[PDB]
Amino acid sequence: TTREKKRLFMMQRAERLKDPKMRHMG
Amino acid sequence: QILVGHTGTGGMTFSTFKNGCFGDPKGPEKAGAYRKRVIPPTEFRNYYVRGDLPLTIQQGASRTLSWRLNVSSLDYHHFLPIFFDGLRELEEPFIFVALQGCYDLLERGGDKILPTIPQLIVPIKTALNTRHPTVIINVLKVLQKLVESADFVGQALVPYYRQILPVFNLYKNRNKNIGDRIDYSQTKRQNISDLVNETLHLLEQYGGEDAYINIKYMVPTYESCL
Amino acid sequence: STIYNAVDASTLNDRCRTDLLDTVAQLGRHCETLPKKAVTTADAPLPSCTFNTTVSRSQKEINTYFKDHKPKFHGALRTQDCFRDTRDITQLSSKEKDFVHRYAEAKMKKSIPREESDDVAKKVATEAYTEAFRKFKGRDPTEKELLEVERLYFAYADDGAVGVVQKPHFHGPHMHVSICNRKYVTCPNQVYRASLPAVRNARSRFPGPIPVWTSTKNLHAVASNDTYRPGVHNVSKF
Amino acid sequence: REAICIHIGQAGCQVGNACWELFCLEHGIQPDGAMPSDKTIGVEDDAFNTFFSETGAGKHVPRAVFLDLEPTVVDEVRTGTYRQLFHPEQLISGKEDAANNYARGHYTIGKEIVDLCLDRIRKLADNCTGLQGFLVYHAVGGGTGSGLGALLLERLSVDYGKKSKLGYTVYPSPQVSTAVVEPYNSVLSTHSLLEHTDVAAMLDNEAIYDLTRRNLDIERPTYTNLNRLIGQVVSSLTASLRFDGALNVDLTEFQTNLVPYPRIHFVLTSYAPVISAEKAYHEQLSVSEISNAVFEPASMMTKCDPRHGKYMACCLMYRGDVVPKDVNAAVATIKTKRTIQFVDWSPTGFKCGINYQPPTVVPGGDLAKVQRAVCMIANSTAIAEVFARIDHKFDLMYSKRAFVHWYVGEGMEEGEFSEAREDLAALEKDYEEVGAESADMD
Amino acid sequence: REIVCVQAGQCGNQIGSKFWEVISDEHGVDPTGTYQGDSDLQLERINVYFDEATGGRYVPRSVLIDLEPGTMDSVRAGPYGQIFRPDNFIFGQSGAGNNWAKGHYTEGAELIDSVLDVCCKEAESCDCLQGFQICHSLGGGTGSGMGTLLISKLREQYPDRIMMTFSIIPSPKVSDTVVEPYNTTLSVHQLVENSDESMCIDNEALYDICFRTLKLTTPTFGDLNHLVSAVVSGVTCCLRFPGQLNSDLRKLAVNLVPFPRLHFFMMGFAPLTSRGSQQYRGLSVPELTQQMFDAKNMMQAADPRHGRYLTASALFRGRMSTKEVDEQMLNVQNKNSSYFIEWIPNNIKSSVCDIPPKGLKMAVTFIGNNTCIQEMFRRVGEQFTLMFRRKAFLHWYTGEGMDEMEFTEAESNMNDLVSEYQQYQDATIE
Ligand SMILES: Nc1nc2c(ncn2[C@@H]2O[C@H](COP(=O)(O)OP(=O)(O)OP(=O)(O)O)[C@@H](O)[C@H]2O)c(=O)[nH]1
Ligand SMILES: Nc1nc2c(ncn2[C@@H]2O[C@H](COP(=O)(O)OP(=O)(O)O)[C@@H](O)[C@H]2O)c(=O)[nH]1
Ligand SMILES: [Mg+2]
Repeated sequence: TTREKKRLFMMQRAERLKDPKMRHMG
Repeated sequence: QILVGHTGTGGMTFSTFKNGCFGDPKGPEKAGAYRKRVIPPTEFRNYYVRGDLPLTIQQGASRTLSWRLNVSSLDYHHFLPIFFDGLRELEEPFIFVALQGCYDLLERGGDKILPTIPQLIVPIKTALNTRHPTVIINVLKVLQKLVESADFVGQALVPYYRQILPVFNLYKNRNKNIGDRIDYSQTKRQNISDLVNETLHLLEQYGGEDAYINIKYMVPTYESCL
Repeated sequence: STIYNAVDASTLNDRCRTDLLDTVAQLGRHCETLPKKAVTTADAPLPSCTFNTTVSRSQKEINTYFKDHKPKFHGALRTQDCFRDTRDITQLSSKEKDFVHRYAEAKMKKSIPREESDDVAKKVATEAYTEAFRKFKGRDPTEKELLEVERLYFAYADDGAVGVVQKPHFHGPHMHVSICNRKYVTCPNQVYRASLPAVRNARSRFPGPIPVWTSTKNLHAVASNDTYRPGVHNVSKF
Repeated sequence: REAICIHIGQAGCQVGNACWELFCLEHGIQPDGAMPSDKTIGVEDDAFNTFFSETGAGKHVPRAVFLDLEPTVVDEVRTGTYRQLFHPEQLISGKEDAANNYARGHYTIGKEIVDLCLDRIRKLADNCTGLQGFLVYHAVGGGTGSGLGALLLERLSVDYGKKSKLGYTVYPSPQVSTAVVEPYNSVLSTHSLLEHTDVAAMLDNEAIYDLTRRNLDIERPTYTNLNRLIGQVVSSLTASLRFDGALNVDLTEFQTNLVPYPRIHFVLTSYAPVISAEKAYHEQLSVSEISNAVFEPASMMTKCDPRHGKYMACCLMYRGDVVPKDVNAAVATIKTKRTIQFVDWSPTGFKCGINYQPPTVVPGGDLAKVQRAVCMIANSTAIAEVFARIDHKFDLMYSKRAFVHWYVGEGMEEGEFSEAREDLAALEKDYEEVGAESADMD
Repeated sequence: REIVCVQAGQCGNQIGSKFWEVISDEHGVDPTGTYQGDSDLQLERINVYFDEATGGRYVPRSVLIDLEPGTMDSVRAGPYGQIFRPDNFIFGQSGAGNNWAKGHYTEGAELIDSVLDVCCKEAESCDCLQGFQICHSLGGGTGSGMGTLLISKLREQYPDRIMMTFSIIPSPKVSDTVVEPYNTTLSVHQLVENSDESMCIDNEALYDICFRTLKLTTPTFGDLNHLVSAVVSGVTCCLRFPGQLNSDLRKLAVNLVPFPRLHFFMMGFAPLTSRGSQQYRGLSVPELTQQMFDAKNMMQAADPRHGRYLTASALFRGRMSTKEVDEQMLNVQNKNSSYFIEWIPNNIKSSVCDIPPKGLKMAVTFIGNNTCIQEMFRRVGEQFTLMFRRKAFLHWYTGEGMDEMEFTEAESNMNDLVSEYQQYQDATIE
């Protein structure tokens, strides 16, 4: 389903960008 | 339109500024049934220009027709339908010849009118459908002359009421309401409704026993003459 | 929809319609009277390739009213002074002029006579100072002791006496604290005319740790700390 | 939501091989046209529609035509690994080349092949529901690329009308050269590109060779490296139509923001994190550093120095994990710089775009894998210097009519040389005049 | 007393999504539409924002409009997206291209009739209709053009109701688009004639709120849209809950607008504080009032200190004494007397409502009519004059069909608005 994949991608992106160092230079 | 400044109602809202249908408010289009329509070309014109009609116009002092032979001996099957076809002409001299020939043939036809009744239904039907008052008057007068022409003619027209009577209903009740004033249209017999009523009465009188039921079936607002 | 159509289609009576339309017209006229900024116009010597076109681009194209009421109250308190009116804030104060004269005298290593002025305020202040000095000490003040007039601020009392303001107040709004707190725009302790000081814009800097400020030349350009400081010169009255 | 690619001649077909290799690997389509279930998780769906259409059996086929006059590069495609991906009608080939003559391609030979090309493009355009432009790849140095590219752009401009046409064009480099007649073909090409293109992107092979020697660590580069860099740039610009993002950019808003006057449509292009895997562990790659990179002339893919002119508009495309506040801080720092100048009539000089899909890595590639990248297209008066260098070589050759008899024999009037040279001179003067600050009252 | 909301374009659709999340939370509506609340006070005014469909569920009276469906697929994918009525999403097939003329004349007129049909169907269903509420950006393309087109048509069809707009306008410092000045100037020209009350927001002011006051480490557009959703949901609180001194949108308009053109207002919401700092300072009516007038807490770049307040309004939510509200608002009027227009004896209206926003015991929202808004319009007009004198990008608009006279009319109307604010901003001793 498209909605499930979009929600999953957004959740993983939010998990990645939570660390400021990783947002800067990951 | 370009919106000009210092004219809008901005910041000015007031309770006093107050200013389920499957069709447009204007309603359906006027698909008129009384409108005139084009008259189809007739074979009377061709038979007159070719010269197959055994007749001539004698000028003398007034317009009459003379026949090169007695009309009791012509073939009515060939000639009677084509004169009825010319009843829907308008311009001269076709209309004069058509009416005079119809009257002369019906006047002294004899006992040979009866077999030709089934063949006259198509010109009668196609002349009345044109919604032109002059041809309607002419057809009604010819019909009145035809019913009284000979014996058993009226009884033969009863099964054909479904092809003649539809136009009769249109002008049945369209007479004039002038109150006290007298009517000058009676002298020349130019009133459609009076002709329609009197023709219906003639059709009933000569029709036999089953005339009234058929006319009532085709004209709903009818009353028995006898 | 225009205002005229709405007024004509409304349910108001005629008189109210006329009043509303007249109010709108008067507001429009008063707006026309105001100072404004001129509407921009395109330049005359503009180069080519602005009126030209291209085949693809050509294919794409489809082708009075506000009356003044100033009510006055009997016995209202005095809120003006002659001494306050004479002084101005953009120029040098009298004490600054005194220091300039003393600096010149020290530099030139000799006494320099002071300029003589015909201001009536100076004469009134000198007369009051001489009277006070004669009351305190039997002598009349000397020329050296009369230099004290320049260093002091003078004012009139309510009854017409001449005095000295010991502790002047700020010419902007300030606080007098008592059983209750109050703001005074003007107070008799003020020396200069009352005015509202200019302030710096709160949103001058970028929303972030980067050093970007708004430019001093226009309202949209930006600047940084390269060869000048843009944050100190963003003060404006409006 | 769809775009059709037209590849002409040798450079355009070879760049097409790299482009379609990348678009297949990025969407997950196998060389036989299938999409296995486990290669799709990781990216969303319908995204292929911009470049591929599926058959009722689920095979994918791409929206492209490959055009050449010699039967050689397309025979390599026909016999290579992707033979089954393309429909055989899309690979169109003639019998013989235009022999470096623009006149031979335009008048004599391209006129025979052009109607088959238009019929194939029509067959593609009938299978679309939201076509929003044509992308064209060609070189103006060769005969068929110049002549057939011009003839096809004229016919396309008459038949489709309003549809947008964006061109990626390789002009002859200022001192590296491959053929003697390059100036004549480039001059004759520029009139058609001026009239029949909405935005023109500039490339120079000498710039991509410098970029591959200095930034990448390749001592002996070849055309496949340059073509892979071009493919990455086109993928970055078209990513805004294909993947989710914070600030999307449709091609019409790009055209609206980048072109101030209808003839001033020639733009410079650059790409920031061109870097090798060995260099990648010594350096961080923040948004502000790559934004600073796209404005250095060592980053440009065209041999021009923007310090000799003024910028009119910039369009910055960011892809990957980026947050708008970092883009705003970077653009404000660039705007602060004193060696970057904008014309005073363009106060709001920047357009931004932000997309979440990071750039794809190709197995044999030389770029490192990175989480974010920025690509810039900008309009600047500095481009006038490239034309001036082409014009000097044209003037040197034309002073003695060095080769004109070839062009005149194949059907061209001698007058067209003088006409084309005067039109390019007027375009150079337009870029000189448009960049002059303000106006005087007298 | 029912409100109809309209959200246009991507910014409008995103703010609308956050607003409907906040409103659904306050009335205890499950994302399936089922009522799961815990007090009768929630049900008695649920009609104000929701219509009731049969078997318990509630659906929100909102119209979603955009020119490209990307945002609609995003809102349908959102956490509360299912609640929206499927027939209420209207969309086209190609974007606005950031062009005002494209959004207003060519693709606008094709869809506008379907939007007016849906808005009329929604309006005629209410037993008593209150004003409309519209969210859109002025710098965009479909937001500006179709928002102002729809505002004009609804003002023609419902002239006796209230028209209220919340609008975001491009920063001179943090812009995403080059042609922003034209779209902004034409939109302000349309609003000053069409609107009854207009609120303006700078993204720069919300970023300064987040960074200085909230100390957020990595802010996102969702936070910006929450600040906007908080003020919009706060203004209507007295319409839908009991209180000691009720207030209404029409009552706000009657007390705030002295003359019909001066209807542009500033907004603020007081209880803002970072999770680390909140343990060090308790909330109280003096603290909310002091933050409420602090320019750090105002959502525009123009500063009140460069102008004067004609009128202001404060709406308080929570259980509190009327004496503290009255004496605090008197103290603020007395202490800053130079910033209040002297020919109006008292400039502030107060209102008190018993039910606070969820998670706060008390809150206040501030609406202010201040002449410093003239600085924002002057800055936009300056950038327009730089671009217009040189014909910088006019061929796009002229190719769509615009007359240059439209540009000169819009410039003249904004210049007269700036002049009217400027006369009242400065003192006149005479
Ligand atoms: N970047 C790049 N440049 C190329 C490539 N192939 C050729 N060129 C350059 O383009 C110019 C030659 O143009 P061609 O494409 O060979 O000309 P053509 O289109 O084949 O025209 P004909 O020779 O008449 O068939 C030279 O400057 C080459 O350096 C390529 O694959 N990549
Ligand atoms: N606060 C806020 N601003 C937004 C949002 N989306 C876009 N913007 C801003 O609005 C402007 C773009 O306008 P846009 O909404 O795209 O116009 P449209 O294309 O007509 O809908 C830029 O300044 C964006 O930063 C959002 O969700 N919240
Ligand atoms: Mg070749």
